Amino acid sequence: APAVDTAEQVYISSLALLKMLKHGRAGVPMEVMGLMLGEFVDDYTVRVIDVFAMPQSGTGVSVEAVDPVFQAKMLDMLKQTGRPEMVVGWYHSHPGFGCWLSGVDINTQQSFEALSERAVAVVVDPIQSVKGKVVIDAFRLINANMMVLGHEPRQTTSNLGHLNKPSIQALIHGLNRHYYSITINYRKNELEQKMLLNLHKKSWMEGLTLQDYSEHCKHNESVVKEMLELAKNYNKAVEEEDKMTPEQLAIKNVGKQDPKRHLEEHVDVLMTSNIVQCLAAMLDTVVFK
Amino acid sequence: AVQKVVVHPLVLLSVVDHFNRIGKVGNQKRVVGVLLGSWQKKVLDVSNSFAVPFDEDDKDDSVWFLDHDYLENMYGMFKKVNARERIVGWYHTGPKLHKNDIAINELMKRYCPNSVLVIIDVKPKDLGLPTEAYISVEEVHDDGTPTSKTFEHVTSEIGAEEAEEVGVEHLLRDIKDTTVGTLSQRITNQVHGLKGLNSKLLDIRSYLEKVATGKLPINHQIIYQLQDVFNLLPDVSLQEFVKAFYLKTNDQMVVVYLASLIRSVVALHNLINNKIANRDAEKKEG
Amino acid sequence: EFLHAQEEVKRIQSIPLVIGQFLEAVDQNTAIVGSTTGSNYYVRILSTIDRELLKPNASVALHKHSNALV
Amino acid sequence: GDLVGVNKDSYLILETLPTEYDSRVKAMEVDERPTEQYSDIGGLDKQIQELVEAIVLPMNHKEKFENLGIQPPKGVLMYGPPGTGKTLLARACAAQTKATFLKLAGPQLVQMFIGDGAKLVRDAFALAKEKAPSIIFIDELDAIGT
Amino acid sequence: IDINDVTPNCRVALRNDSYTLHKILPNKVDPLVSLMMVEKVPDSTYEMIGG
Ligand SMILES: Nc1ncnc2c1ncn2[C@@H]1O[C@H](COP(=O)(O)OP(=O)(O)OP(=O)(O)O)[C@@H](O)[C@H]1O
Ligand SMILES: [Mg+2]
Ligand SMILES: [Zn+2]
Repeated sequence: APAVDTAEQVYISSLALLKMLKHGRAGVPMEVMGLMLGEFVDDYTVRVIDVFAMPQSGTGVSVEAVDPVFQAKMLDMLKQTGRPEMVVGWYHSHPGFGCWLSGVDINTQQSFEALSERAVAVVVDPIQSVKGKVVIDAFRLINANMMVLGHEPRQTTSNLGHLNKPSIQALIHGLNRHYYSITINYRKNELEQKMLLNLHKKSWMEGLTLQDYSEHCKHNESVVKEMLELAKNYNKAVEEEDKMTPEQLAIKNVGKQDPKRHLEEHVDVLMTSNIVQCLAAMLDTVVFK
Repeated sequence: AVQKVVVHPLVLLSVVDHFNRIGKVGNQKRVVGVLLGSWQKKVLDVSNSFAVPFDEDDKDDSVWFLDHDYLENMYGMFKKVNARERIVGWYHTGPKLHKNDIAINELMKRYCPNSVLVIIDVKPKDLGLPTEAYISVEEVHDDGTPTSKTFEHVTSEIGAEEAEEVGVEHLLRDIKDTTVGTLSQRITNQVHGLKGLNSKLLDIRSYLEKVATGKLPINHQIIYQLQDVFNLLPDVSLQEFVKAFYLKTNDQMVVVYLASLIRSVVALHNLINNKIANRDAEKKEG
Repeated sequence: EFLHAQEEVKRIQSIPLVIGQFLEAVDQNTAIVGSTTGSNYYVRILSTIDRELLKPNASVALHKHSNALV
Repeated sequence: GDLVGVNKDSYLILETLPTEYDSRVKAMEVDERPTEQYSDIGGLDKQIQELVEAIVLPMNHKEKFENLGIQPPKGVLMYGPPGTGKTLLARACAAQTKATFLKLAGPQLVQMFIGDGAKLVRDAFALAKEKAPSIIFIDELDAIGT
Repeated sequence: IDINDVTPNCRVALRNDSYTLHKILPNKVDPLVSLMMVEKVPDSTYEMIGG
């Protein structure tokens, strides 16, 4: 009895994640879908390299949405460019709903699984995955005939609880009962991170620009005024030094206030801004004549 | 004219994929593709791309083939997937332009008149900005010189729309620098700037040497612009500025001094509070 | 990590943000704010937020999806 | 004002939806004016002749009405203590003057379904424009006249 | 949670998705009938009340 060891990973290339997130936000009010191109490198790893959007259609995210003419032609044309990958799965967004598969989605997944027993299905909520977090869980139908044996039929391994724990907002929509998640791991490699690092990279000119002194003097004057009032409290807070259980005094007056947090916290800002500005000032005086 | 060609992160991450697709087996030079994107007032937005079978020969530098039907059919599919994209130019990862660029650009002019070619130096990972955007202009060169095709330059800048931005930020998530900067990173921002300004000035010197040694044609234009930069220098030695610099340097030191003192009194107060803490616990142990 | 951590927390106060009224307080780092949506929600309180500006009518902002006082 | 069909998610107008004045609206075109012949309404004569001056006559002999310049008042409110028979002479001008008589009693124009009576109103005049000389009669106008 | 603590008219909090009770929460007093509770004692003392 073959089994998807929990160690099994669905490798998502740096390309796919941007393209899958892009498609999801493209039609965010509605639901988008497309086939994912990859290889079943072995039992314990389902590698997805590229994804190509299957055009939005009124059916929604269902078997019917998979236009055989569009897919047969697109695959044929991607084979010439140098991407002879096989259809490894399908993905569809879920405008804010979560990372779960509904009844209709399950029927799709069962279809894809018909062609290969490892066709992984993913989600990609473009509304929740709005910050550093990317809500994209992979899923493979756990055939209902394996209720006699162990669901999530894993074997020797120990990465089942790692990288995630069963999310509650999904466990309710059928997990370890009809669909199980597969650990998602991104195959970012050098020569791809470096090109993405340019997204917010500054430039040579930056770092030598001296800020502007009119708002710098105002800023220096502003912060020094604010720190001054914070010293007044520091004097009152210390000069009080009330000893009625001072260890308890230091814990009954914690509100992110005078003593230190609004203290030198500003010193670092004030001193970092000046030192960098000054050093820029003197470097320019040397470099530029 | 196109003021800017903002290349989204996804394109340079598909081109990298496109270079790897082929170079891995069919070792070859630049990989050519089509660049889709939405227009703006004047800033062309590059939002996606795809590959086009392109084969070239080092002989005659005009035995090439950029497939037409593949370009036509591909876009036929993509306008179905997303309709805000129109063909807007091409990309090739060969760092140095070829003699075939003009002729091929004329082709892509058949699909978008204001076609901009964006050279993505996929192989290099260096000072930065791995995109260089070019247009096609045919002018009489005002100043009495032969006419020709030539590629004019258009300012390139790499930006990100919201969706790709979220993916990219997580995609690094292991080498991203703190946005606050802090003293450590701010200073490195300047050793980095000095290295560039030298590097840019050294490219200028080599070219000036080339024109000086004749190996290159005196542009007669942009050549004196470099002369413009050479007059825009500050001349700091001026007394009236020398006084005004010490005042602001002195204006700041009195703030770093006040900053320094506060951090010192806080330091001593923290040792006195701590000296009491361990001592009091010292006696209290008995 | 600390600077990333603060930045990541600072990301929680990103825009968009639903608006709700600070009905009451249950304890430190928690709240009973009631969203403008029409439903009252038991949410969490961001530490950086000041428990002195949470007056029991305050029109505080709640995270759109996670719906937590931010 | 057009009632179009739009996508439940995108909210893009897909298809203009025909009105056809629903079915109720055309139902209020009762053709069985009970024949409240002015021999059946009594005592209210000067009232009877007066409406025949502002209706029937204005609608029937409009050619002379056009030359005179005497614009015939489009409406006439029927006020008076209950039991005077206002709905009755109304039929009298309704029946013994022909016309279509789309009676739209105000009480019916109170529907808890948002934007229905208003649609019933604009349509009623819309249903009114389609047909030949008629009278749009609204009884108990207090129901929406409040 | 011990069910003995769930008296009628409590203000338990229910989880976001599975609707399970997981806290009793402070009891609900109308927003206007709660400002009526003196939180700040005034500053008029008996020694200022003569006669
Ligand atoms: N002039 C009349 N001759 C004969 N019957 C009359 C006359 N006026 C009213 N009636 C009778 O009075 C009754 C009331 O009908 P109708 O609805 O017309 O009264 P109404 O005064 O219009 O009522 P309301 O003003 O409360 O709507 C009917 O039986 C009607 O025939
Ligand atoms: Mg009546
Ligand atoms: Zn779905």
